[PDB]
Amino acid sequence: FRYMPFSPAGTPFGFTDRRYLTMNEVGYVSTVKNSEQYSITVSFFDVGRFREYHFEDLFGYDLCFLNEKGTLFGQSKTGQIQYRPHDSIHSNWTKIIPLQAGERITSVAATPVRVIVGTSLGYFRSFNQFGVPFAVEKTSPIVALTAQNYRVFSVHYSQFHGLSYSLSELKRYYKRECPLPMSLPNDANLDYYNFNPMGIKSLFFSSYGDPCIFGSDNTLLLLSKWRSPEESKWLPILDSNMEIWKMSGGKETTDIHVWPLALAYDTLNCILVKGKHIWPEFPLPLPSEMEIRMPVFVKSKLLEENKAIEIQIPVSMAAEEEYLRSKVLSELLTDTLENDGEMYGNENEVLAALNGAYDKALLRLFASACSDQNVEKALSLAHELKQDRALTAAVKISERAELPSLVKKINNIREARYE
Amino acid sequence: FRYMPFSPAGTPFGFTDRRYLTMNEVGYVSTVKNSEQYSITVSFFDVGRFREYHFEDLFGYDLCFLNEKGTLFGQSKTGQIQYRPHDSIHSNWTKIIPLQAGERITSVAATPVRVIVGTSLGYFRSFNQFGVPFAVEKTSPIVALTAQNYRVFSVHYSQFHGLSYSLSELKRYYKRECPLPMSLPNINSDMKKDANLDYYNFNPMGIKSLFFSSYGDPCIFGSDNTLLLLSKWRSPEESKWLPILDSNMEIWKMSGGKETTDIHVWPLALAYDTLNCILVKGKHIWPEFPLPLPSEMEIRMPVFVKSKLLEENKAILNKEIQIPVSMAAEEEYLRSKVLSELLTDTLENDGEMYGNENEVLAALNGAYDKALLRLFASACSDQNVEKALSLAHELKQDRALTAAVKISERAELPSLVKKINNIREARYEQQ
Amino acid sequence: FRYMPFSPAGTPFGFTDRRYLTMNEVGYVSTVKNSEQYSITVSFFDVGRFREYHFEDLFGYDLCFLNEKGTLFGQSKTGQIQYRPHDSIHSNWTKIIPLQAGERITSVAATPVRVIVGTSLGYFRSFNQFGVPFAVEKTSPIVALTAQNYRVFSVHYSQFHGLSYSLSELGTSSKRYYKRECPLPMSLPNDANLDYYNFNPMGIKSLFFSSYGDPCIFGSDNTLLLLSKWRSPEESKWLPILDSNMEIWKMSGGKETTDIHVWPLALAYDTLNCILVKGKHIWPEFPLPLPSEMEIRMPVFVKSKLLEENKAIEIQIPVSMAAEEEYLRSKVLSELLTDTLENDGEMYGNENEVLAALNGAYDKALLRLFASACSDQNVEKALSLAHELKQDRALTAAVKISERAELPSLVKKINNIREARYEQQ
Repeated sequence: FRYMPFSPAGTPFGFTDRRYLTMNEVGYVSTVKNSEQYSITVSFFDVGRFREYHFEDLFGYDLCFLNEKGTLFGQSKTGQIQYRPHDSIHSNWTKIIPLQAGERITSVAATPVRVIVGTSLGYFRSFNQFGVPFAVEKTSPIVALTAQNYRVFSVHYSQFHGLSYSLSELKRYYKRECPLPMSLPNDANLDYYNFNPMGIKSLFFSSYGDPCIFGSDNTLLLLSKWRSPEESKWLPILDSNMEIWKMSGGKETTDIHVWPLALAYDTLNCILVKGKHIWPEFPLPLPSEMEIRMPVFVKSKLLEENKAIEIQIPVSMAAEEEYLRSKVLSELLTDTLENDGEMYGNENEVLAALNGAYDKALLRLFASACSDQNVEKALSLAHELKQDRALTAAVKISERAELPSLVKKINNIREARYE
Repeated sequence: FRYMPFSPAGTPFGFTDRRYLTMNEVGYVSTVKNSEQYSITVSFFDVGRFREYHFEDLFGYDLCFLNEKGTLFGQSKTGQIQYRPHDSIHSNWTKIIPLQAGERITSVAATPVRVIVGTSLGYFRSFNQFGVPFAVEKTSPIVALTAQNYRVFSVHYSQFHGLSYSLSELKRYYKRECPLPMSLPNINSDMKKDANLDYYNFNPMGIKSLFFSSYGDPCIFGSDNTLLLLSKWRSPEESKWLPILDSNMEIWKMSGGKETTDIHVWPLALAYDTLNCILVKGKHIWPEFPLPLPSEMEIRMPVFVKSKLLEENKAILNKEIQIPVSMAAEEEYLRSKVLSELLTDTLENDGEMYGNENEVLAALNGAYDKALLRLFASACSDQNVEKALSLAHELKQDRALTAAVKISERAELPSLVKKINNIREARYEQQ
Repeated sequence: FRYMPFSPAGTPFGFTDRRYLTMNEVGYVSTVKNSEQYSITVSFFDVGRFREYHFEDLFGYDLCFLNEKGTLFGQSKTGQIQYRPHDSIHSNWTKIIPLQAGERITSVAATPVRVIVGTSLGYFRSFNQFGVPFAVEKTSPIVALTAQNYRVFSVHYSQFHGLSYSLSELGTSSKRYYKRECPLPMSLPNDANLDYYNFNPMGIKSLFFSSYGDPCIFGSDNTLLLLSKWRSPEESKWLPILDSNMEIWKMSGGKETTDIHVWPLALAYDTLNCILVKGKHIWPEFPLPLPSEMEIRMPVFVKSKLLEENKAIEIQIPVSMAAEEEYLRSKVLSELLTDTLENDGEMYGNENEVLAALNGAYDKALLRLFASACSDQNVEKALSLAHELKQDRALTAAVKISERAELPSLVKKINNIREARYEQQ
């Protein structure tokens, strides 16, 4: 098995002389073949805060990581890394990572306080933002790295360890090489899978500090309850293939692809790649937005319904999605608030609006249940309502449906909830 | 590797037109090929309590789970499931599970409060008993599922994840994809010429069945025909898998020390210390129509050496395999030790469930002390003082310590008597 | 994949008639082909405390474990084990481990209260020191075992489970299970040494607890791994603390030798007790030379850079470059010793002084690094190094170095650290 140098949202050269070293919400880094050298260009999306620049690479950096404070570069074969702070007030530094025969740097990342290097032999080397060595650990061979502030999210693979992930903050490991439930891959894109065998398109922390990964199955995975070792769970919160299928009107397209950049609360910042290649090429299009959706849609049922004719989605199928999505986001946001506090200023209102949408979707499900003479299923749905005003609304729907026992029982719920 | 639809104690079609979808202590579900459709029959062992029924299957359900409240059916390719309550007062419901290209349902299970679906892509979908979605999780590819009340026991396999299991209660995960110490089948040249090859094509993992015991402890039964039980699962750091029944070994002892290849065990459930099963006779290891009457196999710890058992059962006969009391006591001590720990944990956490647990536990701890005393007597009979004293420290009841003293006196070991009395004095004082 | 009987620092027969069953800090056990039987010799390094003895082996023991209380022997095919207490007051006992067809005993170990057996089918069988069966468990196949006092360090492997380890402490009056089959970040192997890799497929040369009770392993990559913070489940980490290949390369003057090899016996604080094997074989042979010593070194050096520096100037290492290794090594050892003291207390009588001297070497290395930072007018990098200083007198010296380097802002900021720490007392 060959360990290849990984960087978030990086693209292959292909048949061109240029490619993207890395991409995210901050910007993107490109390198161009220039004879015996390379031409690196660091670009940003917010031109008001940052100033795009260029320089010549004499080493051939194939590793890169970009944040709001600086840019980190690495050469997987020689072991040379270089950190370049955005503000020239702070000076650049270059270091050489010790490598045994056959050992390659597989992934690098950087925070305002840490610089991290992982190798194919499972060496984990950390530094501060100035290049001072702080630790040298032995882990399962690292294949992917991301970091946000003090949190570090690593992915490991070996034929003797399997596919795992680790999550650490400043040292403390919430997760130590726990199994990672990401799907692995099974053509014009042959160049990509030689470039990224794992098929990890990108990985990152969300805007609220939750670990996310986006693999070859084009599904956004989010780790919930990562603060609770026994309550942790990976959530599929966006099947990008399905949503595109619904956008395109139910046709099997092979010209639209998603390239993940970041997750902002409920919206995936991405690049819509159009063509035969699944990876974006120069020039880079304008960043798009894709709202997350729980994988509760059935393609077959969607085909049955949409025979007469965007794909139209049934109220109950849509109510289930909105119910689950609100439930998921509510738990995450509540955890973030109770542990890390308000971060952007509107969380209490966002959470409030969230619990409202949670109840509306449930009532839609409650109505269909009553509309199907299903008494027991309706009562079960009633118990899942949060606000007392929602239980009140449930009674009104229950009265119109000629279900007296339901009305009593829902009122009995109000009796218990009063206490 | 092909992910195949799994169901507890399910059997393959083979070259016949009928098979069992699933089996347990409640009953068994069979399906028969009927032209372009299937004929499903749900049968029960307690004919007084439940009503056997039939219906025609137009979808081709290859997944099934059976409990005391209802029956769950699943179609691995279309993603269609159907829950059928035993009492017609409660209505049936059918749902279609979202499936990606190539994704198959690999296992389903149901409790009075939960309905669970697992797929080959590692999607884990849970519902209430009425079909209301509660959660959608991503895990390692699921190959087997079982559930009891709010607890869920899943088995996972991938060539990139290995063989693992999870234990959860609804949310909380006592165990998250921890290694599962279960043997996998060995499909070599002899197995490819074997008559039971159809079973391992139908169930690659060789998991014959898995279930929670009557006291709520996770059990699994694989191709090595050994019942495995997860002890101390409530304490994440103290958990351990216990081989509590080598069915190959026990049949070997029943048969008088001979290697039979015509008797096979088909696991249904575990009730305290007794494995509810079907004794299959023939060349096939899976039960066939008509289904024989359920048997009962008592659990035994695998601590015996086949050669040693032969020597002893030869000496006894010239003076089933007969086992010397002192030798058998080692197995009896360990089995009682194991069952006592399990039951004590069950009581302290979940209380009496059937009403007699405290009496069962009392009788259990009694057999525990008796076996220890037999080992203690053998130690004393060999002038092994240190070994005898070590056994004494493992005694539970104070009256057992007293009996140990008499054995020490009859064996004329006075120093032993003093130390054993100091144990009683020390334990008396600690109260 | 073939499971093979493992014992710590055990060697293969090769083309000779003798080999070592196991070697550790206590002594070594050897077996010699004696016609149709074997001649086992149990030897000790402390000839004053223990008594070397011999006996004839009619069973063909290929498994062995030696501690301060007794010697454990095992036959992987018949399943026969025998525990031999060093003090003849306690009688020997022999047991036969139940084995299915093809099942082999893969590893054994012993504590003062337990005798442990692991098999290739993943069976785990324990006994007390007198032969009373205590447990029969099913685990991931155990391939290596070591023990110190009441602590047990196991290694597991299967093609369906991967490479893992477990750490437990079952004492006289307390149970504690620190690690249960967590992933083990050890490297696996990929000729004259062919006899050894058929003898030890995993390539685990040896594994053991350090003299202070920390788990160590030494694999085919000849790098000593040490488990730090193993008492804290969320803080645990494996540390590469000795690349023996790298250190030999530095001893030999930067040349790639293929005739000098390390055979690990134990870890004493900061020193690896080992046998320096010279020749084509990587394993020691009879008769055994005198044990050597190898001081641990953090793998933070680049071969190319070391050569350039030693040409511009054994390999000579610049003070500013060597300080990084010394800083990290002291940092690592300090954390370990601090953990050991707070939990298990003083063990040998000099620990409080060792720790003090350790924190002193820690501060010196930082100050030398701090000087280099000042020497490059790098204020922020220098200030960051200052925050890592322990002693207030070290902060005082840092000010002095900051003054001499004409970095006034640095002097001001470092004083604020001293000021803040003064009130926070």
